[PDB]
Amino acid sequence: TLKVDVKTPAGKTDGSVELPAELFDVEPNIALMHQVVTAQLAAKRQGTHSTKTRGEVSGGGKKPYRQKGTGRARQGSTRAPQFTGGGTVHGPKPRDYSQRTPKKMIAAALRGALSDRARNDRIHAVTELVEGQTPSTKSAKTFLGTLTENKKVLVVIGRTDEVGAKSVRNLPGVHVISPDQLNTYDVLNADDVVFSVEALNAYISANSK
Amino acid sequence: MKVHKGDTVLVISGKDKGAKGKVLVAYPDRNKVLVEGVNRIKKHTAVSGGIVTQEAPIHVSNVMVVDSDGKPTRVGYRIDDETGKKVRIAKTNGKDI
RNA sequence: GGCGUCUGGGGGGAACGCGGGGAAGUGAAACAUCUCAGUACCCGUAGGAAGAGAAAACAAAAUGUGAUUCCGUGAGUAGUGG
RNA sequence: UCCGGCUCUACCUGGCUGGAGGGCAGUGAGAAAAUGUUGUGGUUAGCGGAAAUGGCUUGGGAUGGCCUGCCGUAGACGGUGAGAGCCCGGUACGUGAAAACCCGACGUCUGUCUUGAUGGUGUUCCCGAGUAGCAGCGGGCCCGUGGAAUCUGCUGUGAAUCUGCCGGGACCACCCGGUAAGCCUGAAUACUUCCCAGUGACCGAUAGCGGAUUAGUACCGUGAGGGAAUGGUGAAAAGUACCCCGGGAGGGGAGUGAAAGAGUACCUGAAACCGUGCGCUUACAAUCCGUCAGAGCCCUCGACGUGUCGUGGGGUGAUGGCGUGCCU
Repeated sequence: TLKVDVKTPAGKTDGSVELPAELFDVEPNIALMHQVVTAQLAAKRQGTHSTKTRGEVSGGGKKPYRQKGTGRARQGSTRAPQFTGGGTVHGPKPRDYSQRTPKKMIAAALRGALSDRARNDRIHAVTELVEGQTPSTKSAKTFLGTLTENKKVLVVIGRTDEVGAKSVRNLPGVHVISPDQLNTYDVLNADDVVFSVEALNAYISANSK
Repeated sequence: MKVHKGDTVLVISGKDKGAKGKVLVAYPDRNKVLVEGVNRIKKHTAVSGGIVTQEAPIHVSNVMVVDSDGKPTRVGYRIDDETGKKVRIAKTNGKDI
């Protein structure tokens, strides 16, 4: 159990959270994380790429000249693969790259990725990013700089939290993600994880039950 | 294009940076203006011949309209609800340009 | 049948629908049954979708389901086949 | 609810229909044609939109490097003389409809129930006809006629109306399900000629559409039809004024340009192919055109004198030895 010190924009510590040993203390498995993060990237890649084969090129339906007597090579169309302008013989076709990864494999990847952050003291929890009902990224930038000095950070913010989300959007390295949509690739890509107190409890309660 | 014919502009970037001039023509299609006394070319004119010196157009992104005070200024707009007009306003001092 | 008068049709369109007609190269290491295939093509027709639809249905002794259509399974199984 | 006239006629009893309160629905499959009012509801034009002329250095040019500020609900993407959140178009975020069209909503309007419903008893009539069923020849169902059910086409034959009829894979009996030969029905579903906004571990001029350029154009064919090739000067045209040779083309001075090894035959400019200059070699010689030795000449790098060696490098090679292309 890791005790995460909760902070506030005013700089006053509020309380503490207890990260479960199940979720935040798994031994990282590099071979398992690599398979998972490759699976998400493959699902990101859209297979919109195609070329017209010898059959789908416009024309070339007639034997251009006789079989015998001409003195040139035997040719069966004006669009065969060897021609200029002919079809593409083994070309790319539009295909989907998403692959089916078992639920237990995917979940265990996230636990390993999160457990790694907890060990090195990168997981932070914050009650709220800014003063309510008024977005202001100058305040959010000052807060985030106080917490972590690293270039990249990931902010887990509840879906209904809009002043926080719309405040830290514009920042260069900051990525914001809903606690339900937490995934391996995003977690590993971050130097830190800046949870929201309502989000951190929601994530913990979702799995621990 | 926020810069009209007859305005006084300040050159921002180019070999003539810092020079002041008055706009002669505008080419809103290609976002270029011709400004008095900047970007002088040496043209070989054959008629009788001459080597003349005119002004080639400046891309409007490279000029800034001088404020009535005398400072370069981005132009903003105020909506006059009386006549529905849209008057160009200097950003620096808020006065009409 | 002839008049006079009112309203309609006629032609076009890339794909999708529905109802008809319907091959051969090909596989069978030949070939006629069979496959290719009710595919290609042709015909008549609409619509923004069409077709189907309110049990003369499944079911198997369970006091079960309860119009049609469309996905996933059942299943490349029960079967069928010079 | 009330009233009236009919139930041959008038009179007291049971029904039919019209006209006035009350509900109930409506552009629908359940009937149809309209008519107004409204809705910051939508579509078809747009408008606003924060922050550096910052200093120093390289430069033709700063958007490059270093150092300071500033905005950020805006650090999406393009452009501007080279990598721009603060120069421009914009983005985040807001605002905008006279008129037309589309969605709703409230009413005029339309139709229907109230002359009507609720629950009980024992019999006759009705419940879709040349249909169902059967037979002959076919189609199609996992099922190629097989023991061949259900569905269906053509030719004959041709029934019942509820203890009726049809299905429960020939058929028969029992049980079970259903009530054919009448008709409408939205949602779940397929598509993209076209229009709007986007995306790409897609192509980048022999690729991608056949078509970045006269494109189904040129051209071929009587006709159906077949069907190409051609993108890049520069930041700006500032596209070379003027003089000289020349009929011109073309060129040489001089100029623009950062560059003319950017001059409208224009970015970069390879190979085949074609020359010009220089060094070595070759006109007594049998040569898959090389290879291993190798005299001479020429160039180069060192140390030592005039030129002479060296853990040297290059180019040519007189002469000797060996030697029968590559792929199928």
